[PDB]
Amino acid sequence: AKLHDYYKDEVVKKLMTEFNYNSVMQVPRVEKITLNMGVGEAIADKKLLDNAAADLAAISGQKPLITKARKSVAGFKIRQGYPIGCKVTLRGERMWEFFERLITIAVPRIRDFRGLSAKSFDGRGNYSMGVREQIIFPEIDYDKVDRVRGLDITITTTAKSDEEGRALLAAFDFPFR
Amino acid sequence: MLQPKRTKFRKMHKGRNRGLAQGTDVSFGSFGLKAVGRGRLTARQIEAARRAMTRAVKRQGKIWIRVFPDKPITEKPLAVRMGKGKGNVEYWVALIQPGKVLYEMDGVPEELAREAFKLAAAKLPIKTTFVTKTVM
Amino acid sequence: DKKSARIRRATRARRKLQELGATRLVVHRTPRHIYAQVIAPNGSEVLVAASTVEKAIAEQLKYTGNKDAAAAVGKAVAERALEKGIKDVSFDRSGFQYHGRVQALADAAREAGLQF
Amino acid sequence: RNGRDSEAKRLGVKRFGGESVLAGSIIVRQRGTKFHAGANVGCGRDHTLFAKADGKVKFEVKGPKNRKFISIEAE
Amino acid sequence: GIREKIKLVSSAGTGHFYTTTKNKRTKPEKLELKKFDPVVRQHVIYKEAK
Amino acid sequence: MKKDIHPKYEEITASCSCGNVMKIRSTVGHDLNLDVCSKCHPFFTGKQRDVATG
RNA sequence: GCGCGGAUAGCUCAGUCGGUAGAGCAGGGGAUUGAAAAUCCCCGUGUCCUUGGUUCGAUUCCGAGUCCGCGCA
RNA sequence: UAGUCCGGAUUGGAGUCUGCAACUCGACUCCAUGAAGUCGGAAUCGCUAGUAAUCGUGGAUCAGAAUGCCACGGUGAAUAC
RNA sequence: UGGGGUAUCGCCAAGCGGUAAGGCACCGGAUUCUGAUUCCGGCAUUCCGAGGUUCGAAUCCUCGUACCCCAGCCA
RNA sequence: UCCUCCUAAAGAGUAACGGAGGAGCACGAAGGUUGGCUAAUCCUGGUCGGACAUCAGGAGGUUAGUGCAAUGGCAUAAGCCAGCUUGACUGCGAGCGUGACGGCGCGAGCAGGUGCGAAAGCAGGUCAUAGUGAUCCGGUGGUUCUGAAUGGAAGGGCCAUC
RNA sequence: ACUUACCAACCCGAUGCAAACUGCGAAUACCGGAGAAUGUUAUCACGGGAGACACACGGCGGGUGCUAACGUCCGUC
RNA sequence: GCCUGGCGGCCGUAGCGCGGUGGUCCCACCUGACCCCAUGCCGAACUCAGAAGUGAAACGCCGUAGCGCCGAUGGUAGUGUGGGGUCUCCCCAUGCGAGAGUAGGGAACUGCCAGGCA
Ligand SMILES: [K+]
Ligand SMILES: [Mg+2]
Ligand SMILES: [Mg+2]
Repeated sequence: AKLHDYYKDEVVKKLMTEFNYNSVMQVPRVEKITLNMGVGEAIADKKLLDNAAADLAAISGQKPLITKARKSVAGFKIRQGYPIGCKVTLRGERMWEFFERLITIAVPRIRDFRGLSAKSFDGRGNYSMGVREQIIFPEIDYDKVDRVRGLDITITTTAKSDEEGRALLAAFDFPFR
Repeated sequence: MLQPKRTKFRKMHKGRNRGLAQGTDVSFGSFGLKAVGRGRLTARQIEAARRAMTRAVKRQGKIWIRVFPDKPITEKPLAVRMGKGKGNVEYWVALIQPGKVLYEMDGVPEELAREAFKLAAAKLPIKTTFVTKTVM
Repeated sequence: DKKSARIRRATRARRKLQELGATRLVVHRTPRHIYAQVIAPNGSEVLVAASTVEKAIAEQLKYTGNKDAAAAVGKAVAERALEKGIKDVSFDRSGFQYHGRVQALADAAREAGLQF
Repeated sequence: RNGRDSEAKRLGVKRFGGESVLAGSIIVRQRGTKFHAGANVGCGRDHTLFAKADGKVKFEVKGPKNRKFISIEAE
Repeated sequence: GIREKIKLVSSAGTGHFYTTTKNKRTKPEKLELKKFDPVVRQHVIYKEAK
Repeated sequence: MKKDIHPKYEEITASCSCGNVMKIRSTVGHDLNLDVCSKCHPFFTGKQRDVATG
C-alpha cells in the first residue's frame, strides 16, 4: 500500500500533468502482475515442479496455479493436459506489496544489473521481464536451492499505448536502462 | 502440359457439356481466340496451340491461356472386357462451350494476332474465331 | 462483455419458460437497485412490476441495493400479484446466481404467498 | 476396392404444412436439427420431430439465426 | 470385444439382477449401483461386478 | 484469498547498509539484512563507468 | 511403332529435394632408393551424347532429336 | 580420508630481469583460477650393493633461456632355489 | 498386372511402439626387425523417402521407390 | 452383413465387378442434473525456451471441438470445466415412421420408486446415423403355473439370462 | 553484415472449373386442404383363383463404355 | 413530448467501421471486503456492504454510406406440355422463369411496463 498511496497522489497527479487527459480515470493504472515459471523439465519429474511451485509460493505470497499443456506438441515431448508450468496472478493489495519489493529490493539484487530494457512493451503498455535467478528474491534461501530457476514477470496495465506505460512505470522510477 | 497439381478425387463422371460459356469478353489482353464450337480440349492441344502462338509472335507479346483442363478422362486398356471397375486416368481435358475465349494476346499488332491465332487454331478440334477487346 | 455474458446465461431458462408457457417473474439486479416484474406467457406484456426505483418502496429503505431492499421488492411483487389474481409463477433469475439478493427477493416472494 | 453403401434411411418431411396430425405423429424424421422444435412439437432422441398436441403443421422461420421451426396450431 | 458381461445382483433377498458390461482390466474394483428392485419395489444397492 | 493453503505472509522489517530501514510484507517470516537498496545502488554510476571505456 | 536400360576423365564405372563435377586404374610431379620396383603425398582444359527452354545458376528439371542395347501380341 | 589443507595444469591481472628488441617466441615473481588424475588394458623396462629407490647440489653451452646432458654427495633396501 | 517379402552401421544380418544388440571391418595402443596372426581399448547406423494415428514411430497405417519370390490359366 | 457421401433426375426409394470411406466398439464416466465457461491460428512482449511446451496483451471469428468414418447438426451449445449422483430405472403406452414378413425405430403421457435443482423443470443412457446374429438345442437364478393313482420330486412352462 | 536477371506465402483486384463445393435457386414432381364438371367406383378393405419375378426398343435424365455398339446398368414415359 | 432501464416482436433497409455527445435520475466503471458466497492462484470473475470519483472504457443516442445488407425493370440461363432439326446439341409454339449484374434503397421499425425531466 506504500506504492498504491504513492500512485494515488503523485502518479495520478503526475500523469494528469504530463498527458493532457480530461478524465481523472483516463489515467493508466496497473491492473495485475502475473508471475509465471514455465518449468518444462517436469516432463520426467514431479518433485521438480513441486519445488518450482514452492518457489513461486515464496516469491509471491500465494499458492501458484500449476498450468497444463494446451496443445500437444512433439517438439518438446509433451502431451495434452500435461502439467508444465506454474503461475501466480497477483492483484490488489499484494500486487502493490510485491511491486514494492520488486522495484525496491529484488531488482537491485540482480547480478550485473545494467537496467531493465525499455523496449519490452507488447504495444499495449503491458511490461514483461524475466529474471534468471530465484536467488535475487530475499525469501529464497540460498542454502536450500537445488536448481536455478528464473521466472518471468508481467505487469498488465490499463494503458492503451506503450509510451503511456513508459510513463506509468517510470513514475515509480523503475530503472529503465 | 497442364494438369491440376493436386485433385480431391481421381475420377470424375462424364457429365454433359451444355449451354453457353462464361468467359466471353477479352479480359486480360487485347486480342482473343474465342471458341465457337462445343467440343473439349486436352492438355496436349492447349500446349500445341500455345507453342504455335509463342513461336509465331516471337518472345515479344504476352499470352494468357484462359482455359485450364481440370477434368480427368479415363480409358480402359486394349483387350479388357467391360466392367470390373472404372478405367484409368489417361489425360485431362477442359470442357469448352460456344463463347469461351480460349486464349488472349497483348503487345503485338493485330495482324500478328491474326497470324498466331490462325496458326494455333489449326491445332484445336473446335471451330474458333478471332475477337478483340470491346469496351463495355 | 459482462452484460452479454449474463444474457447468454439467461437464455436457456428464458426459452424453456417460453416453451412451457408459464408466467415468469423476471428479476434484475444492479449495483444499487433490484427490479422485479411479472410477465405474461406471451412474453410481451407485463402484469405487475415493483422495484427500488419506485419511491413507494425506496422511502422506507435505508439503501436500495442490498438484501433488505430486495426482500422489500419481493414482498411488493407478491402483494401486487396476489391483488391482480396471479398465483403461480415461475422464477426467472435472468442470468444471476440464485444466491444473494435475488434469493432474498424470491424467498420474500414465497413467504408472501406467490407460488413457486 | 469399392462397392458398398448403407441401406437408405427414409428421412425427410413426413407431414407437410397445413397437414392435420394426431398427437404423437412424426413430422420430420431427420438427422441433425435441420428443422427445430416449435410450439407443441417435441424433438426425439434422434432429432425426430413429433407432434406433441393435435392440430396443423406450421413451418416457420424464427429467431436471429433464421432457423426453421415447426409449430403445431391447435385444431 | 474385451469388455466383459457382469450381473448386478440385488442386495435385498430377491434374486433379481440387472446385467451389464464392465472393462475388467482397467476397472478391477467392484461396481455398486443403487438401482430399482421390482420385487421389493424399492431402490436397493446392487453389487457384483463379475 | 482462501484459507491456509497460502504461505504465512507477515509484515517484517528490512534494513540495508544504506541506512534504509524499510518495513514490508514478505513471507520470509524473519527480519532482513541487505546491502543494496533502490536508494544508493550503483545504477547511474554503473552506466557511467560502462560508457566511459574508450 | 510401343515399353524399358544405357551415353560422365585415356580406360572401367559412382552420382535425386538443381549449389564451384567424383572414385579406381592410367598419366605427370615429389618423397624414398645405390638404382629401380613397391609404398606414401600432390595434380583433371570432362562442351556429364546433341539442341533448345525454365532458373540468379542445369550432369541433374521440362520439350524435341542422334547412337547403343533389352523385350513385344 | 575428502577429489580434500592432494595435485598443479590452464587462464585473467599485476610485475622483475636479460637483451636494440620477450607479439609470433623467454625465464622468474606476486594475487586470483584451480583441469585431468584415486595407481594405470594388452604389453614393456631398469637394477645384484652404497646398487635400485629416494633426496638435494654443482657444471658445460649461455646476455637471458633445462623437467635434458655431464658430475657430486645424503639416506639406503629387497632378492638370487 | 495381382499376391507375398525385404530395405536398420562401410558389409552380412537382430530388434517387442518409451532403450538400437552380434560378427567382419575401420580407428588408437601393444607384441613383432617389419607385415600377417594375436592381445587391450574404442566408435558406430536418430532405422529407404513422404504423409497420417499416437503423449510418443525403426516399430502401427497409407502412398511412392528399389530388389527378390509365387502366379499371370482353359480355351 | 452393417454405417456415411455421391450416382439419385430439389418428397421417399432407385442399379452396375460405378466413384470414395468406415464398423464388428468404447464409456460407471465419456451417462443424469445443476452451476459456470468458449475455440483454431497468427502477431507483439517475455528466464532457461527453440519453428512450435508456460505467461501476458492484441487480431480473429468457430477456419475449433464433437471417444472412433462421413454427412447432417451444435453457442440456449450437442463443445469445455466443476458439485452431487445412478433415470445406463421397473410395468405400460395415445399416436406415428419403416419394412413382403421376421423385424426395426420415434414417442408425449399413466403408475411405482429415484437423482439433480431454490424452483419452473430435466433424466427410461451417450449430438444423431454403424458396433451385429432368427430358431432349435441346452446352461444358470427366480416363480408350486403344471407335475399322467395320490403327496412330493424329475421334467416342462413363465420371467430374467448365458 | 553487403548485393541479386530466381521462386513465392498471406492480402487485394480481375478470370474460369466441380458428382462427392453452396452465402443463391427454378420448371416439374410430391404431400395436404377447398371447389366445379366429367368418369359404368375408376378408390379402399376383406375373401376365392392366378399368372409372373429372361424383358425389348424408342424419347427424356444419368452411371459405365470411347457421350462406341441392335452394348450394359438405373429413373420416368 | 425528451431521456434511461427491463421484457418482447423482428432478425443485417436491423450489422460493421469512422466522427460527435450523455450522466439530475438511470446505467456502467467505481469504493471496500471481516462477514453470505467465490477463485483448480488471485474479491479478475461470482458475491456482499456501499457511493467518494469519472463518464475514460462500456453502453445508449445523434451524424457519416467506406463496406456488409436489401433490390427492381429489362434481357439471359433453365424448364413442364406439344412439335421440329443438321439431333453427344439445339430450335419452334406455349406456360412458368431464375442466379449474377444494373438503376436505386439503405445507417431500422415497433409493443408492454417502470423511473427521471419539462
Ligand atoms: K579418376
Ligand atoms: Mg568412357
Ligand atoms: Mg553407366
